Amino acid sequence: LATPFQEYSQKYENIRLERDGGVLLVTVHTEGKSLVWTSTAHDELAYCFHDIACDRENKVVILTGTGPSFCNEIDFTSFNLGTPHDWDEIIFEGQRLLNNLLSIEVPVIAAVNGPVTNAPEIPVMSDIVLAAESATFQDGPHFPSGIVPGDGAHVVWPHVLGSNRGRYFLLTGQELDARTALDYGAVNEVLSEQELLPRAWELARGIAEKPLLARRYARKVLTRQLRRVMEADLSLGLAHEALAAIDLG
Amino acid sequence: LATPFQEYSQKYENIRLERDGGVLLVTVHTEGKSLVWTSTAHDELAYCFHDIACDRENKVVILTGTGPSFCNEIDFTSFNLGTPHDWDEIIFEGQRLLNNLLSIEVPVIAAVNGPVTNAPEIPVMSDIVLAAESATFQDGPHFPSGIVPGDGAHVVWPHVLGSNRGRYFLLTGQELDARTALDYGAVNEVLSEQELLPRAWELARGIAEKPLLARRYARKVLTRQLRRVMEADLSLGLAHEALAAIDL
Amino acid sequence: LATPFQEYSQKYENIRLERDGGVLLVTVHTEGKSLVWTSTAHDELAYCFHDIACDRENKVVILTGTGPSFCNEIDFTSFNLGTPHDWDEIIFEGQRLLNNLLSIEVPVIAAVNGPVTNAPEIPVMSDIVLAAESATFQDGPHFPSGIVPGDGAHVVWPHVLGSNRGRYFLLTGQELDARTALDYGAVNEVLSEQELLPRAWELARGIAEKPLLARRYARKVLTRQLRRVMEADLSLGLAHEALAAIDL
Ligand SMILES: C[C@@H]1C(=O)C[C@@H](CC(O)O)C1(C)C
Ligand SMILES: C[C@@H]1C(=O)C[C@@H](CC(O)O)C1(C)C
Ligand SMILES: C[C@@H]1C(=O)C[C@@H](CC(O)O)C1(C)C
Ligand SMILES: [Ca+2]
Repeated sequence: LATPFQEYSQKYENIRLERDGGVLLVTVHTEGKSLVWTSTAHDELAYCFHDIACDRENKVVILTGTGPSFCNEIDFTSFNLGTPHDWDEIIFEGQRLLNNLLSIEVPVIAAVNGPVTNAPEIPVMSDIVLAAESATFQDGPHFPSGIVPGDGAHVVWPHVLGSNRGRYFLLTGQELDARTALDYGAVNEVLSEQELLPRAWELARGIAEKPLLARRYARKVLTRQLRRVMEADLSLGLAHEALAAIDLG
Repeated sequence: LATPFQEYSQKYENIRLERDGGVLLVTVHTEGKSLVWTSTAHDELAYCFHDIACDRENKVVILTGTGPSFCNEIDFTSFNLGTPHDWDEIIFEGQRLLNNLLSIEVPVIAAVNGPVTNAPEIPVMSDIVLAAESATFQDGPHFPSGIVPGDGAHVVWPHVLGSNRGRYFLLTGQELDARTALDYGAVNEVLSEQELLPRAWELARGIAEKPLLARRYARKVLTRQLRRVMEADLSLGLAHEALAAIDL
Repeated sequence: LATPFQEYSQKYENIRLERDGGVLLVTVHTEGKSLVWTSTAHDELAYCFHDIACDRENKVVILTGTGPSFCNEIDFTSFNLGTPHDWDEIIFEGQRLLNNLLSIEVPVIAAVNGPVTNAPEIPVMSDIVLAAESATFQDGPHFPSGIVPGDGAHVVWPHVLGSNRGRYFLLTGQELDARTALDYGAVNEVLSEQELLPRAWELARGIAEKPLLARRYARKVLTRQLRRVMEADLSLGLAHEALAAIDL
């Protein structure tokens, strides 16, 4: 009854999906160029993470982008931000986006190929975070645009960076370069652009060779605290964010 | 019903309060010199943080000191530490001090103008922590004086520095200089003394210009974990600290 | 009713116990050489930590190893890993090992004298962590052997290193050298091999001179968050580890 890979691999216009030897490579893109963040990309990721989670033939996941950026452009006009009922669609799919990600029960490796200023919390939620020398991280579309960082940004960044670095990062428009993200512990390795994906594949293949349950349960036992805090705080954030945003108009 | 700024701005002998365009500058001091930590200062800050939290015209808060230190002197004689009933007055206000601070629903920026050895947890609870080059941080009046660090120090330092740095900091008398505090992630920027307040103002102004509810809710959504652990552990620490102190 | 020191000090074949002025030195070893990790050493540590926790004459604890390594050799054949009932014995004692450790209500100092690749979470759960220049840390016997790091490794390493460093450390076979552990905040001081134990004793003696209840309650107020997450997550990890291991 689960959707096998042959049925969802071609379902998402902003998500290329390729699998070899059980290693699933997820590449986010807009027509083969670097991803432009939209309502569609947001909702596709939520549905796609569900499909990935429920497909037991995925042994390990690599999340990456294409071209010079991971995602450093947004189309705010693709979203409807004016009313509560419009925001409820965002809240419902925004919960699904992060919760479906956390429901994936294999290790997730991020390969951040350049700047990410929209949804940077997604790659940094990964178990292993690899960054190109050119990678940067910024919470672009929230407080710099007068929007509350209430969509999980508020959970992930204090969780990964620490309390003070996390709050400062979210309130001051801070952009972390690759080596700063490494120093702060958000990134595990900084690699040249050409080395990045080969390294992601190397690590993924080694993990995929580990015993079935050891691999799946390693992921499961390691996501406990993030799941606890996300359940405690995510919906609270989203509802406050929606209220503040509706006040704008 | 809330006390307006015109009434509370002049209420507290150790806290100067000045507000311009909704940016509230809170300057702790003893007679215009660097703050000397006392029972009065402790209790005033608790009452003052309540007034600040309840006054919606505060858009953003800057907490700072004056002179060469933020707070690096204490008068232990100003406190009554000998009996349970005396300790309950400290426990009650000590709870209010940190809970009232967390009840403020606008962003709080700390500008640490020099050494802080008493109540350093207060500035480091801020959303943005700026330090002068001369700033230092030490949990002065707890374990070095044979007193349990049970007043919220035990919550804040492991939370912000991490488990092993936090516990070591509290048990060994460690003093963090500004660049070590920066490296440990307790401080966000280290500035020259003359740039410190200008930078705090620049950040505050920028925040104050954000939309009303975005600015308020940013603070709310970001203090969840600290509020959870403070509720779980603060009163426990204070009661144990009182017991050990009375045993002296 | 509690076992005094004169009755448990000689009980354990892999744990030497010496006490001077209330400072208890716990030295893990295999016939006077560096500890080889076994089922015996694991269960002994669980019982030993209980004895130490219940003995009020322990004022401070130093945990250390001997020789070139703290513990960098394991005997997998000493363990029975094939069936659920065998795994229940490991789960039950594995819970006791870490829970008994956390139940100790005096400050715990680790003095990591060299490489630790088995049970490295034990020393890093200490309040003060001192490492020789030659110390290294690695989660040896879990994921590199195709075994889930579900025995507390999953709690401790994300807790002390942070979410991303902790997960990466457990999933990639990473070995931290002493200065990397220091930078990551898992270690507080790095010392020469000759300086290590003298520094542990220096710190322990200083702590031991603090007032009785202040010393005891300092430990108690500082272990809250670790105790909370261990209770939330330890048994979940052990049961999943057991299931995966039996599937082999
Ligand atoms: C860019 C953002 C999301 O993708 C959906 C909205 C809510 C969110 O995730 O913060 C947004 C602000 C438009
Ligand atoms: C300096 C300290 C406080 O201000 C009140 C007392 C309890 C506390 O906060 O730790 C004290 C020990 C006198
Ligand atoms: C080395 C390990 C422990 O000491 C007991 C077993 C379970 C564990 O993970 O603690 C083990 C895998 C043999
Ligand atoms: Ca660091």
